[PDB]
Amino acid sequence: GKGDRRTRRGKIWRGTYGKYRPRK
Amino acid sequence: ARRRRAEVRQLQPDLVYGDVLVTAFINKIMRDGKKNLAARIFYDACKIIQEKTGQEPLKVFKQAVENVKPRMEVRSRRVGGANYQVPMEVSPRRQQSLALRWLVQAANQRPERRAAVRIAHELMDAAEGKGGAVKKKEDVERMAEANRAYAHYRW
Amino acid sequence: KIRIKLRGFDHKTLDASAQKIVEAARRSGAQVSGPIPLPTRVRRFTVIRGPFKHKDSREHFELRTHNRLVDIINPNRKTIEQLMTLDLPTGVEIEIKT
Amino acid sequence: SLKKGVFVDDHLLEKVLELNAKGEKRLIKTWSRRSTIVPEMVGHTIAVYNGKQHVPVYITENMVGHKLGEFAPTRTYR
Amino acid sequence: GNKIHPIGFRLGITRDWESRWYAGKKQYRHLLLEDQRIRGLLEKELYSAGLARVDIERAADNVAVTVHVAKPGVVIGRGGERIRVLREELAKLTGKNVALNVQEVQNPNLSAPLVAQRVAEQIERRFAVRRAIKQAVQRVMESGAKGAKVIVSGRIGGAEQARTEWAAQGRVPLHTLRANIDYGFALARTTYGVLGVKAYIFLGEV
Amino acid sequence: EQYYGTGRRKEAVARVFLRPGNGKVTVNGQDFNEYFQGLVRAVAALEPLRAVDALGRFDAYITVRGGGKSGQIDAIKLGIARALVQYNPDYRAKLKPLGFLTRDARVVERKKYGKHKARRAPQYSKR
Amino acid sequence: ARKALIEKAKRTPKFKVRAYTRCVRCGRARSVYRFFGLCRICLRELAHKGQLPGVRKASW
RNA sequence: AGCCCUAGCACAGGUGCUGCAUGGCCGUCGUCAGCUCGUGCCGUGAGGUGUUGGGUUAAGUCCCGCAACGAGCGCAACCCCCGCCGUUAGUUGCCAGCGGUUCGGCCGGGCACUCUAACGGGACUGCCCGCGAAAGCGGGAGGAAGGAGGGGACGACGUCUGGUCAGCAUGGCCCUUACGGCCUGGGCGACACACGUGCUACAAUGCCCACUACAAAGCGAUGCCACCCGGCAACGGGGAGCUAAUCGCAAAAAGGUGGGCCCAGUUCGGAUUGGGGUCUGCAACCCGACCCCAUGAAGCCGGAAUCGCUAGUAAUCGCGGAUCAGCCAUGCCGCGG
Repeated sequence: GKGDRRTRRGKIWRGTYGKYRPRK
Repeated sequence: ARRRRAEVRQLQPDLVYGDVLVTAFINKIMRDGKKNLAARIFYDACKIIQEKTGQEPLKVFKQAVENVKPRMEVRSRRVGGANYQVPMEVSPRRQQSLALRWLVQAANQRPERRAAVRIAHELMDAAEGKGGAVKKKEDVERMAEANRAYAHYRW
Repeated sequence: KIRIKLRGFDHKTLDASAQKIVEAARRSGAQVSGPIPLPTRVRRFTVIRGPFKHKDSREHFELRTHNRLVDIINPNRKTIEQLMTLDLPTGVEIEIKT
Repeated sequence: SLKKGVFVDDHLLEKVLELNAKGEKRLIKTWSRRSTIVPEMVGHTIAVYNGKQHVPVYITENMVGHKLGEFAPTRTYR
Repeated sequence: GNKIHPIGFRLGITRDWESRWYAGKKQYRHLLLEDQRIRGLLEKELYSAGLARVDIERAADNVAVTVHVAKPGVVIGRGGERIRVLREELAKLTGKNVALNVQEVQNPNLSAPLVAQRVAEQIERRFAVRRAIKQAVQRVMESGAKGAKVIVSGRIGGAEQARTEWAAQGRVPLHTLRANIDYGFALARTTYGVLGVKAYIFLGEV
Repeated sequence: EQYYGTGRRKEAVARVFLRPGNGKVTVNGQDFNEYFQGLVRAVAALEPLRAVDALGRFDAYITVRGGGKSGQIDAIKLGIARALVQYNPDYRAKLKPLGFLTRDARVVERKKYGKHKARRAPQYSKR
Repeated sequence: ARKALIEKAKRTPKFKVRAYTRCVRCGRARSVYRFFGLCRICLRELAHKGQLPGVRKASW
């Protein structure tokens, strides 16, 4: 989870944004 | 506990069967402070007790426990020689702690892939009396007796 | 209606020196929208107590910026009497706005 | 990894370019390992500082993309 | 290796800051540096006066600088002479025109930084450390104090081994907040290394 | 026509307005079971009523802010009690045995320096 | 080399970046709060004197 | 005259050595219930008594006793945070109470309530029963809170010749066309190995996608960036708002509901590597983080050992800040679910 950058939770944790976690 | 005798923490009764014992069991199931999913499992297991047997899930559960409470166990004690296991009678608080504990542990060893099922079958299996929860119970009663030679210490 | 703001590190000499803008615009003036306290903004400082390696054992400092708000609803110069130059702050700041 | 320019030391090309108008020099030597290699500025032989000395590296095509310090390693015993 | 600053402890009660100027979050850094360089200047070229505290207030180019001393006359001269140079010497580098109050101390044997400062002076004069301590406390205990304490660090009497000789009478309750304990700390740049002088004077309550 | 109390619990606060009638309960422009939807312990919040037999012969408009759901539930639970005794001050000497009238002081205790987490201490190693 | 370095911490540097903070009274490179230009050390020092306005001993 | 430039002279400089020459500040036993003094009394004397004893306490806390009677540095208390209540105050908060609502607390209207923050009230062993000579221990009501209600700040005489000359200060000793100084590169980032502290995991009480105000501290006008458009995204155009209870970082995540995966080294886990990019910066080879595609490792809960924690604690899930262009933060300091 928290270490796959291509998951939403991997992004949340990393604190970043993108395809797998876009900001609305 | 060098000072006092520790007031046993009193539990907020159940939101359904209004039973303190139930909640206790729900807590032992809970993982990382997720009481919601905890109680979902226990209740959604009470549902499996119905669809399979006539009896009320509570009186299943309740009497399922009483079959997993041990009456005797062994506590170690060394001396000026070696370590020996004196069989000790088991106090009412510890009985409940242990049965409920054992229940869940026993459950999560079972094969069926869904928490609610396992809790149910195990409860059910232990009401009948054939549970692997009840093995960990007969094993201690048997692990005393085997040391019956030493029940002249007792402290 | 007139807007003045008052910041300050000192909590006592604000409610005091802005109950001075209460009275000196109450005596010589009229109706008041009283002293209302905006929340405070605390700047924390956490520092290890030692000159050298002692990563535990630290001390704790804050810099709390209390904020107090005061407005009054009679823009007359029979109020800017004391509110001309009649001063007992010391390290309070003032924001006279429209 | 950049995209507006290629950020190569200007004092390097001046040597190179004005060495590229009939210029054959091999004693060319630099401390500009930070600077990207550039199109077909091949043939030359830039000695690069590794922090201790200069390294006679001959430049081919294929390595056009890379930077100069990728050929003057800075340590010993790998 | 324990024990807090008895002053730092009290700020907010018992003791108030020696800088009562509000500022903001990119000026504070500067009105700090000035504020300080001020006291680095005073304390060097005003030592002889005998300065305890150096209050300072600000409000866009009016600066309070209320210098408390036991012998004010040495900041002045006879009429103006010196203080006239110093209100200049302040504004000299400080691009702002300064004010400059002056205060006296009704008792310099209740001024911890002085009591400590005097004790130090004795020490570069090769004095009897044990006595100096016991005197200092005695003076301060007779200037009407409720309790008082003095510490020296070490190399006492030019010795090879660092020591720590101390003395106190009456209450010096560093653990009560309503204590009002002047604290003061002097050095002592001797021929063989530094010494360190803490001074404590306790006054009262509610 | 109207009775009221303030419920709080763990940085979570509840304006609780009681009325007699029907059985409906509003929370923040939502029905109860849409806000506390599929959260088992919600029904606890109304055990004050179930004690005194006020049951659902009351309506309640409740706004609430601060905390997370299960704090609010205990907060509401406190408002319901602090309101209905402000309807009948004789409705006290029966809510004492259940103690539905106590703020519940328990809150996040402070993280301390040199720990990790308040009590959780960092890991020893000896050698 | 602390001195030639404290009088280079002030110089306007070739290239913006090479700029760094410093204790004003330490000449200290590390842990220098922007708000004060002070090392964490020389800071606990002043805050205790009282020469740091409104800075209190934080307790909660 | 001031000030700058060359040759000279005093002197600068040194993160060079000495923490066993030191100041200062920290760590440590240990928040442990202790360490002492004055006068008297005892002893040739070092010393003792006091402070031993019984009851009691978290406590040398009190009580009762006693050749002692008191006192200081300690303990506790005076301070801060959190709980309940009350005044003061209304560009944050609502029909709770009524009219318009482009149904957004948005417009008058209003501070009752929530909140923001100043000052107060409140708990003391006060009251009833029980044992006790007492202090006090077991209960019981009243009360938001009951016996230290919970959490801080606070660290006695002193020990470790503890740490630190590399924060600073300082005795001494040592270099003074170099043990000083400036730059450009390189190094502190090496890698057969070994341990500490952590992080992410080994999955079904689980992972993935979709949709859904639970809102409790902080930061931001050479910055936070709404909202637009381009872009799979990083990010780049454009541009509103707020010196900020008003605008922005803001999505809180665990959760609830829907669908999907069906026990598999897997839709578990994301290491390694190929490639193509974005951004900050003079400059990312050594040595930056971020996006996207491809690659997908070891890992199926861990020997002998051994760590933390007693309640809003442990466990678990996000959140912010300090340093800071950027970031190797999984660290540290805090916050709440």
